[PDB]
Amino acid sequence: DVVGTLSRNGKPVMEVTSSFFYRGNYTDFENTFQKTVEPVYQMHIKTSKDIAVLRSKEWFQLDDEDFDLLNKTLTFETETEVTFKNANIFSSVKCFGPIKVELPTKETVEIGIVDYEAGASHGNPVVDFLKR
Amino acid sequence: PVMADLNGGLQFVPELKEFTAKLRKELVETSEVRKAVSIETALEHKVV
Amino acid sequence: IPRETIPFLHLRKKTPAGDWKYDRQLSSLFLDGLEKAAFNGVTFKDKYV
Amino acid sequence: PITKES
Repeated sequence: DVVGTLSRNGKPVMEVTSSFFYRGNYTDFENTFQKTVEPVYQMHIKTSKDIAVLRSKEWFQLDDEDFDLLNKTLTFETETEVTFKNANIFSSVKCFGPIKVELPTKETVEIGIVDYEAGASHGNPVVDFLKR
Repeated sequence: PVMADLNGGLQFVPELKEFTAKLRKELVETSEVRKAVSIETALEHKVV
Repeated sequence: IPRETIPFLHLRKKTPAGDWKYDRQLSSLFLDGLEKAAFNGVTFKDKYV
Repeated sequence: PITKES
């Protein structure tokens, strides 16, 4: 998967994307890496239990610890970079991006950051959590 | 007629309802959050 | 109202102990209501009973 | 301690 960016007057104009496939049998997982831009996940924080679960997760890192999450709508704008050990097991997993709160105006505003990092994993536990 | 208070000084704790109700809330809250955080750390382990 | 005296009509306040004892202040509120009522009358217009 | 009369 390749991504171009055409610029004029040192300003971005359009992105090209092209995907190529070398037909064959390949073992060189040490030269394999994959970056994906996840869909934006949304959560309505209703209960003080909901917020306890989020604080449980190392990767949930608010700018201000004491931020009142109750009855707020968080959005999670997340990219996940991965490297491969083999076909199944990832050699490393990174998942980061801003956590935003919805205001009365419907404007989303950064209040913190997702920051997950890991070695040998079988999966991305941040996306799994946000999906469910 | 005799009247026997066999009420273990419970008369003396004020707002006995609000207090009773707080004790139950805090127990249930503690239980619920632990059960949820338990289930989720289990699944995060399983995914990884 | 002579202090030391409980009026023949009064209001009561609930003590933390849980008994209903005479309350000089509330009783004043009520007895002044009665005095006002006796001289000027009370209206009950717009009251559904 | 709670069963005095304050």
